[PDB]
Amino acid sequence: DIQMTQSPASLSASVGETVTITCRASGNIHNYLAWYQQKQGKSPQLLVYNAKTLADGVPSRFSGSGSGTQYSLKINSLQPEDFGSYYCQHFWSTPPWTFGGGTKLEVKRADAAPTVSIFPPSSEQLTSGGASVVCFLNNFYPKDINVKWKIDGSERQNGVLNSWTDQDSKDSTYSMSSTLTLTKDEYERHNSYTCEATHKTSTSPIVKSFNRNN
Amino acid sequence: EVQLQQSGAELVRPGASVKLSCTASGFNIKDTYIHWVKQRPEQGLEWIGRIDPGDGDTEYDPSFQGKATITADTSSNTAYLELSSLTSEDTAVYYCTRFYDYVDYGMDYWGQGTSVTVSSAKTTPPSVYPLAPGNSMVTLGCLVKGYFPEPVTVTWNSGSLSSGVHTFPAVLQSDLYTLSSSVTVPSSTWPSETVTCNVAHPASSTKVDKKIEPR
Amino acid sequence: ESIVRFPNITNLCPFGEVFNATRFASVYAWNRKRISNCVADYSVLYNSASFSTFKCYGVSPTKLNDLCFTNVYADSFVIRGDEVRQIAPGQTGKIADYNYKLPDDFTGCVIAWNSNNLDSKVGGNYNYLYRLFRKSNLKPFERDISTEIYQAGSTPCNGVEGFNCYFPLQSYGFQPTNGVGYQPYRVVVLSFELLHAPATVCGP
Ligand SMILES: *[C@@H]1O[C@H](CO)[C@@H](O[C@@H]2O[C@H](CO)[C@@H](O)[C@H](O)[C@H]2NC(C)=O)[C@H](O)[C@H]1NC(C)=O
Ligand SMILES: *[C@@H]1O[C@H](CO)[C@@H](O)[C@H](O)[C@H]1NC(C)=O
Repeated sequence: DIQMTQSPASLSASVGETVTITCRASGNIHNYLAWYQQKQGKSPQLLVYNAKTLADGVPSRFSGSGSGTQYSLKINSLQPEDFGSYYCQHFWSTPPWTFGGGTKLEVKRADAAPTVSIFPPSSEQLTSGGASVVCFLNNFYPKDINVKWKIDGSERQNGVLNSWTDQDSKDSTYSMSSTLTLTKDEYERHNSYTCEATHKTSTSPIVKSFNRNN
Repeated sequence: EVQLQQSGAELVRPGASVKLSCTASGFNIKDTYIHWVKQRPEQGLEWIGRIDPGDGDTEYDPSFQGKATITADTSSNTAYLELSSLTSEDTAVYYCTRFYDYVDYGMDYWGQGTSVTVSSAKTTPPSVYPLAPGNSMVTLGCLVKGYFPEPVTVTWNSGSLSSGVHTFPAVLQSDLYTLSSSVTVPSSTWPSETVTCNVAHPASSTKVDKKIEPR
Repeated sequence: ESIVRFPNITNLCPFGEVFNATRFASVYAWNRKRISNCVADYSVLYNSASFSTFKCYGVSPTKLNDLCFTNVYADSFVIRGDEVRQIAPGQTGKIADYNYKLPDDFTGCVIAWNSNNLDSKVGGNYNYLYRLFRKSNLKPFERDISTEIYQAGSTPCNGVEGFNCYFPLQSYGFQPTNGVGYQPYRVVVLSFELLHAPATVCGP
């Protein structure tokens, strides 16, 4: 049996740039190697076979090389349709025909600070006995970001859930929501609710708050 | 053209079994080998096994022996994957593909995938709450809380507001899903004009319109 | 040492599974078997006398029983007798062009025998097919199993056979009274692979 690993796990690159991704087999697979591209929500498509031969209908900006245990897929002059995930698979000897873990290729763009918005619980939710406080961190880049909640000035970690979008198809930014879920009674025991976003674009957090007393 | 048409999404309880299908057109499955591949959410591809429909012979990855049973019906040009004793680790997209092991260049044709979700949760409609603020464009939102199964869809003004919309992926909270959607509009647009989020949860036959009103 | 309880399992290659198989493939959907981890005694084949064709390319029979290879592949199918000549490097014809194509630098053996007793029927054997129409020639060792309707005119076929719209496979329809060149022949192509890898197929 042969185990397959890929590097890097994820990579960001600009349109027009050239990138190289790597596949490593645990033993010599003698060029019996295929590469696939997978776009979000679609099935994989074959790109390269026998390590270096392009499949029908694949642009020549893709090139495969390598030998033995180490193989490379190079993409020259990246185009928007190239962003997605890439997988390798070996066909050496006998099944299993194992796949690598994948490499996700994302778009690199200029850094951008988040636009932060905070929202108190709706009266409708409070009438039902609950209270969710929501913070949107929209249209930032790169994807790494930290959010801190403070209630009456004290940090709150429990009850917080975060969700990131995939990269936006228009401006290549990310967005994230952070939700603090409380009971109505707990919400009504405190006054000021704050979300603080820290992002590589500044050492100072972006802070948004409201006071339940108005 | 070659097509591999897979059966639809399945939602099943732990311990149950499910049988997925792949119907080929453009070639006869008896003339090749049909393979199945698993892809767990946000995870990689895993080869399950294959069948030779011409004589019934199968091969499996050892980790799927017993869990997976591949069969074929050449008369209807259909291959099947039966998964038994289901657990949450079996939640995944399953793909069928064609590959004649020692001849073909790679797995050239794939089905569209079939989503299998294994869960003991019950179908539950969402609660839908407005997100209104307590210089600049204005950001509004909708909180869609406590539903099962996925998915929900969110639009704004029935699609009239398409730019500046972000819908966040659902997350599990208390073993139900929650998501939110945001829309950013000019301050001259809201609240002068109505802004409504339109939420659909087809699994519960739920359609909710929620107008975002100023606080 | 002589261990019987757990013996050495690496024995003569199972050529019988290939040559003496009851079912043989159609040439358009030709069968491949990988032969590995065995001793290739080719003299069971060499001096068999039951073959009509035994042609070797880049290798010599009687020398096959020596030396090692990484793997051997055995392709098998049925064609008519007058088409066996097309199973050779550099040939042309419906079989070489649209069904089974050997590379120019082929190293291996092409073996055939008349199978009229097994593969013909009074009412015609309709199980063996070949591809009659294709938009281009096959590359070496390419295998086309498409059943798409071939557009032979200016009118589209939309998946239905009709005028100028042909199902691409045709039956041989072998009958036992056919002349020898129209009789069915079973064919086995042994291709020898040599990589910079451990040899698994060696002679005695
Ligand atoms: C089992 O028997 C096989 C065949 O005799 C052995 O493999 C051969 O080993 C000799 C050296 O002893 C080589 O010269 C041959 O080329 C080998 N042939 C093949 C096809 O591998 C094998 O070593 C034996 N195994 C054991 C454990 O004794
Ligand atoms: C095929 O079978 C015949 C007898 O029916 C036998 O003589 C011959 O050796 C067999 N061929 C192989 C390759 O085993």
